[PDB]
Amino acid sequence: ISSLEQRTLNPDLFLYKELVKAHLGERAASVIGMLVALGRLSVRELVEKIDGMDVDSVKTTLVSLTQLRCVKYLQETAISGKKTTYYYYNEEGIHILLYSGLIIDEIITQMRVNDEEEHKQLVAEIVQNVISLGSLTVEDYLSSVTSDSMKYTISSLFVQLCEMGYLIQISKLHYTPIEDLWQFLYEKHYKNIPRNSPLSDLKKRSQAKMNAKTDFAKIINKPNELSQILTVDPKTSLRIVKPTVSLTINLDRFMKGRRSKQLINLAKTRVGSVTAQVYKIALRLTEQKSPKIRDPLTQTGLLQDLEEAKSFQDEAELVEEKTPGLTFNAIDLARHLPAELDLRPHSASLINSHLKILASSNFPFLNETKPGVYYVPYSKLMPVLKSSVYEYVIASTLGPSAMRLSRCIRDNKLVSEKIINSTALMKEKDIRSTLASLIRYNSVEIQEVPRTADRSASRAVFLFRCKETHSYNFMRQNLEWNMANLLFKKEKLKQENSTLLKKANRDDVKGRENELLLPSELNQLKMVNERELNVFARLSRLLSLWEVFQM
Amino acid sequence: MFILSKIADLVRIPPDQFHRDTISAITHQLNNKFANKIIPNVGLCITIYDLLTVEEGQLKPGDGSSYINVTFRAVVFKPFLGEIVTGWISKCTAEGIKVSLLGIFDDIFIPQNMLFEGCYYTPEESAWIWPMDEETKLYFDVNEKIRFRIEREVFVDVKPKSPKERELEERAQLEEKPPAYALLGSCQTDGMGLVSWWE
Amino acid sequence: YKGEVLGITRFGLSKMRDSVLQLASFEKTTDHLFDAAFYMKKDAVEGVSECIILGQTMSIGTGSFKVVKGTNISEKDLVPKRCLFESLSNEAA
Amino acid sequence: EKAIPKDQRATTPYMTKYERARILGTRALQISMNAPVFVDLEGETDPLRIAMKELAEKKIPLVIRRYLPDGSFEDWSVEELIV
Amino acid sequence: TEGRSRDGGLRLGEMERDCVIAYGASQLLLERLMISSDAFEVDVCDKCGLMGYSGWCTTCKSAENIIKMTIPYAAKLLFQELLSMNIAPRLRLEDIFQQ
Amino acid sequence: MKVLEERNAFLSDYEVLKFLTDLEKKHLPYNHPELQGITRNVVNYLSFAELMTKLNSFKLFKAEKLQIVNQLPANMVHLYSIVEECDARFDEKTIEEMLEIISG
Amino acid sequence: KEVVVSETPKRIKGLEFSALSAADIVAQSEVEVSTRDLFDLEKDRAPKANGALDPKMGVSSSSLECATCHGNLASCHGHFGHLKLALPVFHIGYFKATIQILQGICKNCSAILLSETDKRQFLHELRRPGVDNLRRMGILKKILDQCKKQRRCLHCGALNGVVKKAALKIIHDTFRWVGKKSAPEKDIWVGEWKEVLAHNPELERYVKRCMDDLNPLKTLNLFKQIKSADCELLGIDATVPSGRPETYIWRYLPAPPVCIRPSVNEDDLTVKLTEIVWTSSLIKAGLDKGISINNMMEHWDYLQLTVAMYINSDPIRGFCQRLKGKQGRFRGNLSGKRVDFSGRTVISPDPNLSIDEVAVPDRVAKVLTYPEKVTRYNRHKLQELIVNGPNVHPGANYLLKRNEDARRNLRYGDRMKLAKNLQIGDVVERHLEDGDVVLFNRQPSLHRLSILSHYAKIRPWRTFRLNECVCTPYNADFDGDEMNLHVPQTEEARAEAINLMGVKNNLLTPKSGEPIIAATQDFITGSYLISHKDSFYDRATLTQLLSMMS
Ligand SMILES: [Zn+2]
Ligand SMILES: [Zn+2]
Ligand SMILES: [Zn+2]
Repeated sequence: ISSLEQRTLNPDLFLYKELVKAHLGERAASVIGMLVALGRLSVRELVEKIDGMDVDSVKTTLVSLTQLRCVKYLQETAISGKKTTYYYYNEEGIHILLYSGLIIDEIITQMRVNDEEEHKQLVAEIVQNVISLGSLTVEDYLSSVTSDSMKYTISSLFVQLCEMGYLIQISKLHYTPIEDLWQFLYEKHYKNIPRNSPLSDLKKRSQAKMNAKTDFAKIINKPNELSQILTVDPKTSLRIVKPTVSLTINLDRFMKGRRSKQLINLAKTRVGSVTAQVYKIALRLTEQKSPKIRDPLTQTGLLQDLEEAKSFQDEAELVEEKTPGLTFNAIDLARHLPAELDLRPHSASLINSHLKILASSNFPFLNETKPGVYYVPYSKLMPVLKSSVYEYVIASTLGPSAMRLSRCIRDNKLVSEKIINSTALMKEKDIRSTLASLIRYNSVEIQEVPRTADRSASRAVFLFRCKETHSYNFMRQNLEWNMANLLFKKEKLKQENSTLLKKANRDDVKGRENELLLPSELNQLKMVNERELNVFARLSRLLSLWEVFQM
Repeated sequence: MFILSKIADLVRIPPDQFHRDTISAITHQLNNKFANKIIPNVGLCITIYDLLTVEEGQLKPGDGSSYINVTFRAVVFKPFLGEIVTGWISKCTAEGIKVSLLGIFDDIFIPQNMLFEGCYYTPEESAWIWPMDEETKLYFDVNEKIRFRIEREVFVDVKPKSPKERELEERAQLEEKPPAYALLGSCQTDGMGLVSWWE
Repeated sequence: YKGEVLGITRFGLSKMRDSVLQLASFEKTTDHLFDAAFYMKKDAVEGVSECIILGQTMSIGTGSFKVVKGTNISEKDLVPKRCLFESLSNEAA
Repeated sequence: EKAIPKDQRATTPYMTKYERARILGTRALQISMNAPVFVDLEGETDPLRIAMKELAEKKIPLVIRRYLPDGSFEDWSVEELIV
Repeated sequence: TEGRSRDGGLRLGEMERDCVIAYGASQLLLERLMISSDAFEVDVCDKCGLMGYSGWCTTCKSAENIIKMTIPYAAKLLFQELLSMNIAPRLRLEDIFQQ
Repeated sequence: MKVLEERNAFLSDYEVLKFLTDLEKKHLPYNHPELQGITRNVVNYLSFAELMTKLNSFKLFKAEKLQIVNQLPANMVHLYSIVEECDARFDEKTIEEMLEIISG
Repeated sequence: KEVVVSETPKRIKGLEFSALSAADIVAQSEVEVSTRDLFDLEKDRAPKANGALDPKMGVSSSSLECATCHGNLASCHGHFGHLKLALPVFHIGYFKATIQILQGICKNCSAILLSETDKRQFLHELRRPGVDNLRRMGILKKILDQCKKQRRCLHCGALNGVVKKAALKIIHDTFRWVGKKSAPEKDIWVGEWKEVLAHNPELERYVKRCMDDLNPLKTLNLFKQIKSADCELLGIDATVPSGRPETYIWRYLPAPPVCIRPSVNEDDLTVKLTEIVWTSSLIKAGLDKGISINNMMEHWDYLQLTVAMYINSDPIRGFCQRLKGKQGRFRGNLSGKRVDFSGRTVISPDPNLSIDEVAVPDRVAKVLTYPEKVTRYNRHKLQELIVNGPNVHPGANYLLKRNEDARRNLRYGDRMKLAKNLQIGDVVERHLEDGDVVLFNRQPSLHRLSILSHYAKIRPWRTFRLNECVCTPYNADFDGDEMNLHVPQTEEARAEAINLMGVKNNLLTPKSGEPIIAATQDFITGSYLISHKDSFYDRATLTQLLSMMS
C-alpha cells in the first residue's frame, strides 16, 4: 500500500518518464526512458534496447518528440564517413510540459498591462498550441481563423508579445547539445592557426578559447537578436511577424520571469508591504535584458581549472550593473508605475525614500553605484535566495528548533556539541534529538577527529559542517521525486477510473445535467476530478519550491 | 457460433500408446486437453476437428515419451456479435435471468438494460413479468424454449489466489466462483424472449 | 588460441572462462562472485561444470546429439477436411 | 530454415559409440514404460537386453539428429547407420 | 548423511566426476549426482528467475508464469544463500523443443 | 500452446452435426469423462446441397447467412430477427419468398 | 467451465547476477524481523512472532509446520523475511566496488569526473561487438585510473583529491593535489579551523589527520545523484531498476529462511541476525531519546561491524565461510556429495568369475535394490519377487504403486495380496540380481579406468570379488583396502554405464591405446611354466588341462 518500488527510482528518470507517459503515449516514454538511462543513442541502438518495437515505429516517435522539443539530437559522422544521428534528451523540452499550466497563466498576467480586453482568454489560446505543436509558423494558425477583425488582432499581439520576449524562432542550436556545440566551435578556433605556428601550446590553447568565448555568446544571442520581427509595413501595421519562420517558445525568458516572481516573495517578509510593490515594478522593467538563470557557458566543460570559474564570475557580476537596460534610477519607475499605489500622488523623491530601504536590509535587494542609480544583484542574491527558503522548509517540517541549529552550524561552520548548547538554549537531549533528525538529511555533515591512529569512534569528538551543495542537491531531488510521485498517482487514478471517464466523454457529450446516468457515480466522479485538480494544485505549489534550486 | 481455430501445440505421447496409429494417438491427447474446456480468450472448445501439420517426435533425456509439435483446427463455441440463440430457462434471479443451454454452456446473464420494456421481478414466485399490452402481464417461466439475442461476450481472466489465501477459504468452506467466460444476452427487440409468443 | 600463453592458473582461466560458477569452484576465496553481481555479468550454462551444478545434461558424450522419434504420417491423412460453408460463402459474396 | 537433405549429409555413416549408448538407453527406457517391441524376445524380461536384440536386427524406430555447430542438423535413422 | 556408523552414503567427489565426464556418460552423471543424491522439484518464476513456493511467485504476486523444474538441492541451497548475501541469481529459462 | 488465428472459417451446423455423427460411429472401450459426455450433450441440443445455392443468389451477407441454415426460422419475425434492415435494405416481397426455402 | 492449462518442459539457459533493491528485498519477504526475542519463554519456549525463527520464515523441526506454505520440514522450501536497518552501512563484499565508484564521481555534485569526448569514445569501446569479461574489466580499469588523474570537475568548480580506505571507513582528502595553489577550497578550509582552533587548540595536533570522511549515510546520498546515463561507464548498466549504484549499501537486509540456518542449539547465523536487530533497535531508539554523537557513532560502527561479520567473519561461520573450503558448498555439496544405493566393502580375489563380472555379497544385494518398473514382459517375474519378500534374495524390499505416491513396504502386509494386484505400471524395488550393471571404483581415482562397470554376481561371503586381471586399472591389491560399488537407478544411466564404462570396452587406456587389463603377476608365471620349452603332456593331462580353462 506504500509506494516502495517508486522509492528506488532515479528521480529524474522517474520524472521524465512521467511527463511524457501522461502527455504523449506509452511509446514515447519507452524511448526517452532509455535516453535518460543510457545517455546518447543511435536508432540502431534503440532497436536493440527496447525489444518490443521495430526500426520504423521508433521513428514514428522520434519525428514526434523532436516536434515537442523533447529530443536534442546531433547529426554527426565518424572519420569513415557514415552520418549517424545520436539523439539525446533535453530537460527544457520536458520542463515546458512541466510548467505548462504556469506558462499560460504567466502570459495572461503579463498581458494585462497592454489591453483591457478578453486577450486573457485570447492570448492564452494562441500560446496553448505553440506548446502542443512545439514548432509552427504564423500563417497556418492564420489559416484556421476566418474573421479579419480577429485575424488582424491575433497578428498584432503576435509581434507585440514577441517584441518583449517569450517567443523566438526555432534553430539547430535549439536542437544541438550545448557541450557538443561548444567543442566544435572550440575546434573552429584551433585548426585556423598557421601551420607550425611558433606559439606555445598553453597559449595555443588559450588562443582557441577566448576567441570562442565571445563566439559562443554570439551564437546564443542570435535567436535573442530580433531579426524575426523584421516585417515592416508592407501595406500597414509598421511591425508584424515574419511568416516564413517557425516560431517556438523559449524558457530562459520564462524562468527569468519566474525567478523575479520568487524575489518579490522574499521581499514581502523582510522589507515592508507597500514598498515591496515598488520593488515588483522595479524588477519588472529591467527584466528582459537580465542575464539568464544559468549561464550555458558553464555546462560546456571549462571548469577543469580554477581560473575560468573566476573568469565566469567576472562577466556574471559585470552584467548585473554594467548593462544599459539593467541600470535604472528612481526617475524611471514612475513612468510605468500604475495608479492606486497610494504612497501618501506619487513623486520620485518618495520613491527614492523607499528605494533606500531596499539597500539597508541584510539581504542584498537593491544596492547602488550612484545614489539615484539602483540595481539588483544576481550573483550575490541568488546564492542567498535558496539559502533562505531552505531554512524554512526545514522549519515547517522538522520543527522550528531545527531551523535554529541549521543556521548556528552555518556561521560557526566547524561547530561541536559543546559549542551548540552554549550558542543554543535548549535541553541537551532535545539538542541531541533534533540534530539526530537532521543528519538523516544532508543539511549537516559530520567531521570526525582521529584522536588515535585508526579513525576510531570510541574516544573522538565530532565536528559539524554545513555544506551548501550536498544539502541542496538532496533537497533538489527530494522535491523532484515527490513531484514525480504525485503525477504517478494522478495517472494511476485516471487509468483505474477509465470506464468512468470513457462514459464521462461518450454518453454525455452535452447531456450532463443528468449524465444520462445514476447519481451514485457523478459524486464519485466529483471526488475524482476534484483530486485530479487538487493534484495539479500541489504540483504548482511544489514546483515553486523546486525551481529555486535550479538557479 | 461454431468456428475453427488454427492452434499450435506441443503434445505428449506416452510410450505405451505407441501401438496406436499416430494420428489417433495425437488426437486422443488433444481431446484430453481441450474437450469441455475454455480456451483462454477465444471461447469454449468442444472437439479436435482435424490435424494440419506434425513435426517429428522429439525426446528429452528425461523420459521416453515423444513430444510432437502439432498444429490443428478445433471446433469452438464462439458466437459472434448480435446472434439469435435459443435455450432453456434455468432460474430467474432478482437482478436478471440465467438460462441454461442443455449443459453445454450455462453461464448466460441478461441484465436490466437487456430485458424488454418494463420487466419487473416477482420475489413471491421468482419470475420475470413483462407488461406487454392491454393484456399486459406476460410470464417468463422456467425450462422452456427461449429466444434471445446476445450482445457481448466477456472474458473473465480467472486468477488463482495465493496459497495462504487459497487454503483459508478452503478451510471455512467445509463448515461462488466467477465463471471464466460468459455471454450478455438480450431481449430488446420483439420476437425475442419466449418462443411461444411467436410460434 | 587466445593469442598468448595463458597458463592454467587463476588469471589464465579468467581469460578463457567468461563464466562465474565455473571459476567459483576453482577459487579459494569468495569475492569472485561479488563483482559478478556488481558488474552484472550474465553467463550461460554451457560448460560441464555448471551443467552438473544446476543439474542438466552436458553437451558432450551422449548429450552431444539429439534423438528423435520419427512419425509415420508421410503426408497421407494431413489433407485438411471439407468445410463446405466456404464453398457456400464464395457464392454469397 | 535449418535442415540438411539426405543426399548431402556430410558426417560419418558410422554410429558413434556415444550414439550407441543413448539409443540403447532410450529404447530400453521406452520398453520399460510398456512400449511394444519389434523383436521375437525368447522369454527374457530385462528391458536392456531386449533393446540390445532390436539393435542387432535393426528393428529400432528412432532417428538421430546430428547437430552441427553452426545450427544445422542431419537426421540419420538407426537402421541406416553402421554398427 | 556422512560416516560409516550412520546408515551411510558413499561420497562421489570431484575426481570420479572427472572420470565419467571422460567417458561422456551424461545420464549416469545426471543420475549419480542429482537423481539419486538430492533431487528437488522446485518452482521457478519465468519473468523474475527466482524460486517460488507452491506454484506461486512472491516477488510478483502471481501463479502465472511459474515453471516446475528438478534441481540439485545444493543448488537450491546455494541460491537462497546468495539472496541473503544480496546477490540475485536470476534463472533465465527457455524451451527444450524447436518449433 | 499458441492459437495462430482465432477464426479460420465459420461452420454451418449441418457440418458439425455430420462430423459428430461420424465421431459417434467411430467411437462406438474408449471412455472419456469429458469428451464423450459433451459430444452427446451438443448433438441432442443441435437437434443441404440444394439450399446452399438459392440463399447465395439473394445477395444477403455471409455473416448472418449462416444462421439461416443453422437454425430454421419458424416465424416471419424470426426471419426478421436474423437480417438487420429487413424492410429498409431490401424489399418485402422476397422475404416470404425465403420462407418456402426454409420449408424446402 | 475450466480453463485449458498448458505446460512446456523448459531448461535453464543462463544465470543473471545483480544485487537486490530495497524493493526486491521487501517483495520476496514474508515477515519484518523486528525483535531480538527468539522465544517467548512463557509458552514453553515457542518461536516468537516477528523475531527470528518466525514460522512464516520456515521450520526447523519435522513436528511443527510452516505458517506460509503450511508444510513441514520435508516439504517447506523456506521463506525469506527482511530487516530494516536504521543508519545504513557499507556492504562488505561491495566495499571494494563502493571505493571504485567514489573514485569516479564528483564528491560534490556526484557527476562523473570525465570529459565528453573520451566518454563517448569509451562507450564505443564497451558497446562494440568485441567485448569479453576481462576485456571489459580492463577497459573499466583504463577509464578509472584516467578518472583519478583529473583534479577538478566539469560540472562544478570543486576539486577532488584521492579516496581510499582508512576497518570499514572511507576517507577523502580534498587536498594532497593542491600543492601551493587552489586557494578558495583551502581558504574556507583553513578559515573554518580558526573557529575551533582559536577556542581549544588541543585539536591542532590532529589537523593533518582530519580528512573529509564518507560515512554510509552520506555515501548513500551521494550515490543517489549519479544521474544514470553514465552508470554503464562504471560497469553497472542501469536499464534494470536494480541497476542503480545505491543498491550496494545495506538499507534493507534479507533474513534468510530457517532452512538455510536451522536449530539443532541456536545457529551461528540466527544469533548474528538478532544481534544486528538489537543494534538497530539501540540506534532507532537512540535517535529519538537523544544520544550523543560520540556513542551514536560507537553503535553505528558496531552495527557495521556485525553485518561485516555476518557475511565474511574474517571464529563463527558467516555466509562466505559456508561457501569456502573443500567442506563447503562448491566442492562438498555441488561437485561432490554422498550418494544413495551404494556400498563399500573389503575386496578379495576371484579368478573364476569373468573379467566383466563382480561378486556382490548377498547381504549387500538384499539392501541395494533396483527400481524395476513392471511391463508385459516382467509381470510374471516380478510377482515371484513380491511373494519372496525382503528376506530371501530373489526378492524385493518395496513396492510403489502407479498412483499412491508412497512406497508400500513389503516387510508388512499380505505379500500374496500385493502380488496378484501387481499392475502394469508400478515399481517394485527388487534385490540386486545376477547381471545388474554396477559401478565400481577404488578411490583414489587417478585415471579414467579407475571407475569401471561390471555385471553383478551374487555370492555368499561378505566381500567384493573382482577378477585379478581387473585389479590393474584400480591399482589395487588384496591387502585390506576397500572399494565402492554404485548401483545406477535409471535405464538410461544403466545403459550408458555398461556400454561406455564397461570392462570389455575399456580394455585399453586412452593415454596411449595400450592394454591395461591383462594378465596379472601369478597368471604370467603359470603361463610361462606351461609354454616353457620342456613341458610335454599326454592325452590324460592335456584334456584335463583343457577342461580347467573351459
Ligand atoms: Zn517472479
Ligand atoms: Zn514454508
Ligand atoms: Zn562537479
